[PDB]
Amino acid sequence: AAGSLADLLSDNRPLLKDTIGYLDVIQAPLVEQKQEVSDILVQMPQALK
Amino acid sequence: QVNSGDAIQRWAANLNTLAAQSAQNDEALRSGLQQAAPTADQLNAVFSDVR
Amino acid sequence: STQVNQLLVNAQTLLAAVNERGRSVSLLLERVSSVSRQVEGFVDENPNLNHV
Amino acid sequence: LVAAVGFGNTGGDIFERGGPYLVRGAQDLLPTSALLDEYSPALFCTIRNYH
Amino acid sequence: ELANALQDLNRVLKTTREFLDRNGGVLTHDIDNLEQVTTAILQPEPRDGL
Repeated sequence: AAGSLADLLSDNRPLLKDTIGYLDVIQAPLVEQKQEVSDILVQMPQALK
Repeated sequence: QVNSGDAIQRWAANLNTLAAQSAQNDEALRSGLQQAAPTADQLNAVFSDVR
Repeated sequence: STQVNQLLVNAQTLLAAVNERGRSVSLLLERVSSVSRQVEGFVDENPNLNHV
Repeated sequence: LVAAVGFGNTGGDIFERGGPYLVRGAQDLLPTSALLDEYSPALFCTIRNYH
Repeated sequence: ELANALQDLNRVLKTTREFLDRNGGVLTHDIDNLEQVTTAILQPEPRDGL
């Protein structure tokens, strides 16, 4: 298990770093506009019906 | 005992090497035990939360 | 003396069972040091992980 | 030692229940990951134009 | 073999302790919320709807 974890980290450290950065940049507008997201999620089912 | 003399010489040298390495890192060993006491408790708490 | 004999024979049995998996046992220390270094590097190089 | 007992048991039960699921999920994610990677350029402009 | 192993074990124990103290509550909260939303959207009727 120690070897497997060390290998996984050594292989996926840069990709996980880039994924963390891109998740940050994706989620910053989502957080800054959370009220709009909540409102449209509340609004959609009645419109769909 | 005589038939294994090369074996006992080898494990004596290996024990000497291991003991010297452990003795030169006595403080690191102490700090390792001290920090190892609660980190497993932290990990158990985290896992039991997400169990 | 009986305790000494049983001690020696059980030590032989235990050591044989342990070093049967010699390939993994010999690499135990190297693997634990490597995973320690990898975890330390992963935590060190992503200081913005908490914000994410 | 006692903390290691607790941590090992808890982590072992967690992994026993949620290891096959992760393995087969990461197996089934390969085609859809390739699919989403192929249609990367049709994402930014599509979102911008719909906006 | 042993000196580096002990030193790196000490360092990784310290790093794991700090990382857990800093991120555990938020990580567990994220896992719980993800579980709740996915279980909500994988109910029978949402399943056949999807």
